[PDB]
Amino acid sequence: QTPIFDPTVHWLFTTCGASGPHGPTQAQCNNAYQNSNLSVEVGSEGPLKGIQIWKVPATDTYSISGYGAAGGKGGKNTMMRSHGVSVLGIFNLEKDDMLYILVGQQGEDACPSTNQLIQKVCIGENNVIEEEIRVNRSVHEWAGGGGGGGGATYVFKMKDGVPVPLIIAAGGGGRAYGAKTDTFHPERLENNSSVLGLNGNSGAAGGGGGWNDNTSLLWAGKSLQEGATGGHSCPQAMKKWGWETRGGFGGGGGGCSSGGGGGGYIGGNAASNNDPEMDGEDGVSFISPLGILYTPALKVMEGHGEVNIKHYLNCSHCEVDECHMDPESHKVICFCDHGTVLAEDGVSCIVSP
Repeated sequence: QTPIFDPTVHWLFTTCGASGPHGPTQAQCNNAYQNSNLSVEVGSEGPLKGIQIWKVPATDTYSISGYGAAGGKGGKNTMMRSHGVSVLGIFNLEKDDMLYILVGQQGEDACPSTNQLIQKVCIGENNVIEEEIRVNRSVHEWAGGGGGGGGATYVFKMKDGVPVPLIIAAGGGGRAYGAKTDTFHPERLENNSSVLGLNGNSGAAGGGGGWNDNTSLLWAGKSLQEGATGGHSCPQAMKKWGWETRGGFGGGGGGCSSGGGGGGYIGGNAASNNDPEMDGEDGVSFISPLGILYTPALKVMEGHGEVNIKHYLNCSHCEVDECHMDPESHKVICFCDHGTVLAEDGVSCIVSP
């Protein structure tokens, strides 16, 4: 269809079959991308633990669609999880640059559970937690039942020892034990790199992980540069009956009786107290001014999350492809052939001297 670059070229970075707070292994990703056009190295160690590493084969324009993961379900099965946010932008990728793609994974669900007492709470036979809510208007002892927030997807590269974020798609927040929202949190999108990507507010439930921060709370979702491993349940949930509902990989915040905050460039706020009806807030996404925003941040991801990097060249006079991209003004020239630049007059591409 297109003479120059073929828009059928697409790599699909998935969770490699993995789910919960721990990132994919090398063996999982080798089976996942078995006989595909995609080949990656998964980090076993450091902040790169669970992060897939893909090399750009040649300097060319590729559109990166990141899909952050959905939050976990709470102690109420009727309540729908907050679906993960996607960011579609068209970027110029440089030869030999290693792109680090962390696919954010769905947050762990609270109900059903293998524990006897907790399973009665999950089927609604035993509302011992509602009994505590009645006397205190908050949960202090019977903590648990909030699903951990969904982990965000971080797609970046390394340049001169500095990680440069390209596409970060936010994860949706987990549902509380007393999950009572009918409206999910509007898709949050950043496009300015000067805005520090810190974690979300963490109270009793853990807030989402950001780009870079220092997580002190065991239940709070860790940032990208801390490995972005999803935070644990609140200490009371872990103590009482061991109800561990961690956030998903990619900065998923941990669940208490309140829902965990979803990951992002900036993490999503979880509840300030252990209010069992405070559902976790979604994270903030990101897109670098290095690329052209194809479409605003959109909730599309139902569960585990993913990334699709494809060749899409969006030109008003050639919309799927069939044009070249001038990186400096971030403008596409639909006339430019091999070894030509547009004329300085605004008239057609002449042979570049």
